[PDB]
Amino acid sequence: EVERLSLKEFCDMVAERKPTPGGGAVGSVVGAMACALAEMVANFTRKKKGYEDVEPEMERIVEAMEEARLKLFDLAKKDMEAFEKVMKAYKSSEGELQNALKEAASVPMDVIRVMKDLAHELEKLAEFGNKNLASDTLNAADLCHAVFQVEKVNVLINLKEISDETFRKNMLEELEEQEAQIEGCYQRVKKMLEGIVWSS
Amino acid sequence: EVERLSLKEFCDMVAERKPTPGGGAVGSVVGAMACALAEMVANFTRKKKGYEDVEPEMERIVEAMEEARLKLFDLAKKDMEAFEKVMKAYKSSEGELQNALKEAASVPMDVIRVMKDLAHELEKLAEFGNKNLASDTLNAADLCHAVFQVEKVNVLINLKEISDETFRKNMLEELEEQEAQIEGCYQRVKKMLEGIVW
Repeated sequence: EVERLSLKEFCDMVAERKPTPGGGAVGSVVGAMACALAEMVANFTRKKKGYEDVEPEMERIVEAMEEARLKLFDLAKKDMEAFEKVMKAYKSSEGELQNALKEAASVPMDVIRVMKDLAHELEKLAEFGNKNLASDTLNAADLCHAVFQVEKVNVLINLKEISDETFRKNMLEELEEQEAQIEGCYQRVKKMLEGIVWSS
Repeated sequence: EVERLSLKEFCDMVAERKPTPGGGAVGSVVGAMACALAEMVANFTRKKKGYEDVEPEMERIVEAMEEARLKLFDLAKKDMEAFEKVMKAYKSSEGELQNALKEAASVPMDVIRVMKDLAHELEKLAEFGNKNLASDTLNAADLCHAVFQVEKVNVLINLKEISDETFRKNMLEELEEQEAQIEGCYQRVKKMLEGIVW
């Protein structure tokens, strides 16, 4: 579905006077690209002398980043579907709407979980990955973090419409935790890698 | 060229054991998508009652965001070309290499300047744009900011290799200005829009 879109196409659609692909969707797509950088760094670390005792770990990441893209591309589709379903219920019962709102809120939540995974891998890559691609790792950390920010906003815009208090308190809780994991990894990756910007 | 690639394609290539599309290139693509959000918000503000006296301004942003994307997609291509040229010069003269390094460092610098433009528009949209699309504006700002961070790294990784001091002090100087303009807009956009979250 979504991956088969060209970059110009996907953009034009975001740009369009339609609400179909919104921020959340874009976030997933960005996340997917961030996973690709992590995959690149992992690839450039396997089959490399000096990094052979972390090769098991590198092939493991490659495989995870492959699977994360598939998830993220799926979550972009869901985000657009979820939005249709909510909008196509603003005028139906409060039973159906409340439930649609829940599903919709779950989508960015899920994107964030993938981001939590990406962050943890970027931490492993910062530390054990190929030193000459630190830039690409850092780049991926910066995008990772933004995606998290994007999706957090999308999680909260949805929550505020949901009347079920416990569902809100829960999701908010999960959000809080994913945030901490992601911030932590992010800051560590930045701290570990900031020097590449001046040291050759 | 680049825009005609599918999302799966572009990704697979980043992921691939090749250095052709690197962070810098991703950054541009991301920036392009961020520009598209800004466009979306602008579109959803024109032809809207209550916002008619900012319509001239909204159509102006739509146009600018359209042109930004063309720039960004070009800069993505350049980044890959600039990297090839640099690598295919590691082993040639220090004349050729130094010059290749400068060109290469200009690419993300240029992407940054686009981001600076994006930031300024996001400031306009946060203020005058359609209130129910604030989320999209904010999302774009966060991406904008990240792209700047992506590209700054790529500007500096190149500079550090460039022996020409004045070129370095200049670039660094520009970089700091663009950073400040981007930060300022960013913070302002956040400050103005953070409240939509509750």
